[PDB]
Amino acid sequence: MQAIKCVVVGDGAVAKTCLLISYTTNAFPGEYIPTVFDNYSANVMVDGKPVNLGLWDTAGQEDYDRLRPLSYPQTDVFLICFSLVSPASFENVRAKWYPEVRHHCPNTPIILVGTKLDLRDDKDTIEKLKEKKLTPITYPQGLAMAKEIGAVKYLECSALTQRGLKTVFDEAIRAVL
Amino acid sequence: TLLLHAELLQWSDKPCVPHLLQRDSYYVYTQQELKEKLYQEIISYFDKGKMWEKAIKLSKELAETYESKVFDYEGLGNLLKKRASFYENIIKAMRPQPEYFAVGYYGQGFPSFLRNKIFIYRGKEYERREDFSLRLLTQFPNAEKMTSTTPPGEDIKSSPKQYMQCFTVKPVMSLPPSYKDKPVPEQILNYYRANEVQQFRYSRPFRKGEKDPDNEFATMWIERTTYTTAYTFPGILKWFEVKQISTEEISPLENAIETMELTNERISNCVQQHAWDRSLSVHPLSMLLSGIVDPAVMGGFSNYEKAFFTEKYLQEHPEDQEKVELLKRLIALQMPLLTEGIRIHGEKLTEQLKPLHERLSSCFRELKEKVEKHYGVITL
Amino acid sequence: SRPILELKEKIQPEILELIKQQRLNRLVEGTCFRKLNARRRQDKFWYCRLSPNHKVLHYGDLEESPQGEVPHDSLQDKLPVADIKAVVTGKDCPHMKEKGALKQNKEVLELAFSILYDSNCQLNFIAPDKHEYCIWTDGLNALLGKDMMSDLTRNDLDTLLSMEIKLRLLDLENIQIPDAPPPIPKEPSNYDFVYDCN
Repeated sequence: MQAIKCVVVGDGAVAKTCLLISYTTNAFPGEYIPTVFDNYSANVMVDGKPVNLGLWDTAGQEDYDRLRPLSYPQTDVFLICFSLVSPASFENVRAKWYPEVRHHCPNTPIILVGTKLDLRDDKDTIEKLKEKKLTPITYPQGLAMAKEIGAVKYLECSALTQRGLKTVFDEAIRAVL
Repeated sequence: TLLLHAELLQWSDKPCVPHLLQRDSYYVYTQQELKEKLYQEIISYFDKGKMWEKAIKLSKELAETYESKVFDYEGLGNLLKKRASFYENIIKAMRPQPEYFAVGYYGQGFPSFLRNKIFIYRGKEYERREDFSLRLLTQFPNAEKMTSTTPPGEDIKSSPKQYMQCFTVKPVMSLPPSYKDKPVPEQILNYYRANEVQQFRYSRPFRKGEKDPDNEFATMWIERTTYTTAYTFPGILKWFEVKQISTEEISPLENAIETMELTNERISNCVQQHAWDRSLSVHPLSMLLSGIVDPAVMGGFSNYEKAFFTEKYLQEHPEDQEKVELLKRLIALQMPLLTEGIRIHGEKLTEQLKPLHERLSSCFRELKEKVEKHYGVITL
Repeated sequence: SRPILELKEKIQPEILELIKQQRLNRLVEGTCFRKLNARRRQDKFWYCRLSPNHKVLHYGDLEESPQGEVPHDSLQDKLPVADIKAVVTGKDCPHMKEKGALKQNKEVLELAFSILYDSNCQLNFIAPDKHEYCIWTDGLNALLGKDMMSDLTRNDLDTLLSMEIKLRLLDLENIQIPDAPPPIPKEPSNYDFVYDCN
C-alpha cells in the first residue's frame, strides 16, 4: 500500500477548496458539500493499486508560509493552482505560489492547473476582464509558464462541472506511477 | 447457481430422479454423492470467490453428513483443514468495498424491462461513477443522460432516444447477527460493509433555509434516496433493480447532527484503524487534527453556534431545540474523541508534529473548556 | 444515350448510399491500425472497431495481432461522434508536424490521419497502405455523413451506375427514349374505372 502527500498550493481567491472537496465528495456536479476541514485526503486507484492520496489544503493565505515550508519537505508531489480567468491568480502564482513552492523544494514533481477554464472562454466574464483590463490567461500562457518551470504537467480543468477534474486527478495519482 | 441446483437436491442415500441425473456424466449417482460433488465445487468456487464465510457455513454440515452417514473421515479431516484455511483467510485477508449505483435507464427506447426502472448495480470494488456511466454508454446506444440526478426524467419515461442517470449510492450496512453486543474484531465488519447489502441511498444536499454565505447549515437538507434491492449484494446478478426507492429529508439540526457525526466517526475511524494497526503513516492524523483545530474555511464551531446553538434558532425552534443540546452532546463526545486523537497523535508524535501537537493540546483544551462554558456542554 | 444518361444519372440515391454503407461496415469490422512511429517495441498493430451500436470506437493499445481485430472494449473503447470535428489528413496531421522523436517520416504522408475530437487530442494514426487509408477517412466522413474521398470509391460508384443502367435498359432494346419524354397521353379526366380497381 502507498500514501502520497501533496501540498496543494494556490490562492484562496479562486476557492480551489471547493473543487478539491467536490472531488473528495466525488459529487454530482454542484451537489458536493464543502466542509470545515483542511487538507482533504482520500483513497482512489487509477491503475493496479489504490493509493492513500493526501491533498494538503494550504489556503491562499501567504501568512501560513511559516509552516508550509514544513509541508514542502517530505511531500511526494505538489498541486500548484491558478485560475485562467483570474489574472491576479496567474501573477500571484508566478510570484508567490510558483516560486515559494519551487524553491522550498526544487526537486518534486509539480503540476500547474488552470482553474475556471469554463470561464476562460466565458464571453461575459471575459468581456468583464477586458473592461477590467484583465487578460484571460489562454492555453499558450500556461504552456509557456510550464515550459518555463518545467512542471511535470500543466493542466486546466473544471470545478463546478468536474470536467477534466477526474482526469486531472487521475494523472495526479499516476504521477507517482 | 450451482447451489441453487444443489438446493433442489437432498442428502438422501439414493439416486432418486434422472431429471437431475445430469448429462455431463452418468452412472448410479446417489443423491448424497451428487450433493457431495456439488458442495466440493461450490466450496472451490467460494475459495476462489473469496467468500469463505459461505465456504465454512456449508463445510459445517458437509462434515456433518460425512460422519452422520459415510464416515468420510479422510474427507472430514481435509474438509476441516480447508475450513481452518478459510478462517485464517478471514482474519488475515482484507476485502474492498464496491461502489454502488441505483441506475435509471430512461427512455421508451429501452426494452420493456430496461426502461424507466432504477436498477441498483453492484459495480467493481473501486468503481468511478463516470466510468460506470461510460460503460452504460458502451452498454446502450444514444449515449446521453439526465442531469436530473435526483428526479426522474418524465419526458424520457416514454420518450425514445434512451436517456440515463447514475451516481454512487450508499452501501447500507450489513447486520452481523449476534455481533452488535459483541466486541467482534474488525474483519466481520469489513466483510459486512459492502456485502449482503440490499438497502441503498444516495446523497441529496439541499438548501432549505436562509442561504447566508458563512452558514450553509440552517439550509442544508439531505433528501436521502433510500433504496431496497430485490436481492442480496452480492447475489446471482451483479446489478439488480431497486425493489423500493424512498426519498428522505434532513433538518438543519439533523444535518448539523450528521456533519458532526461524520466528523466524529472519521476521527474515531482513523484513531481506531491506527489503534490495532502499527504500520501506519501519521499524515492522516495531521489531516484530521490540522483541519479540526481550525474551523478554517468556515468556523464550523462558530457556524453551529450561530446556526443552531445561538438564540436565533431557538426563535426558529423553541419546543424542538432539545437537539441543539444534542449537538452540544455531539461535540462534547467529539472532543473526548478528539482526545483519543490526541493520544494516538502523541504516541506517534514527531518533530514537525511537535508544533502541530502543541497546537493540538493548546487549542484542544481551549475548545474543551470552551464547550464546558460557551457551548454549554456537560462533559464526561 | 443522352436521354439514357439523363435517366441513369438522375436516379442516383442508393448507389453512393450503399457505397457509404459498405464503408461504414468496413469501419465497424475494423482491423489492426498503426500507432505513431512504432519502432521501440511499439504496437504497429492495434485495433479500432466502430461500434455495433456505431457509437463507440474500439481503439486501444493492443498487441501485434496478425489476425487483426480482437473483440473487447478496447483500451480506449469510447469515441462518440457528437464531438468529432473532422479528421486531419495528410500534412494537416499534428503527428505529421512533429519535429521531435515522433517525427513521422516521408513514407507516411498518405498514412496521415488524426481524428479531430476534443479539439486537442487527435487519434494520430498511420495506415498500412493508401486504399484502406482512403476507406477509413471515407467511412469517417460517412460518420460525418459527407462525401467519400477514396479514388476506388468513385470507381465503385461509376461502375455500379454503369452496370445498373445496363441491367435496366433491356426491354427498350429496339426502342428509343426521346430526349423529351414521350407525351403523357391525356388520361380520361373522370377517375371512373368501368372495371373495378386491381
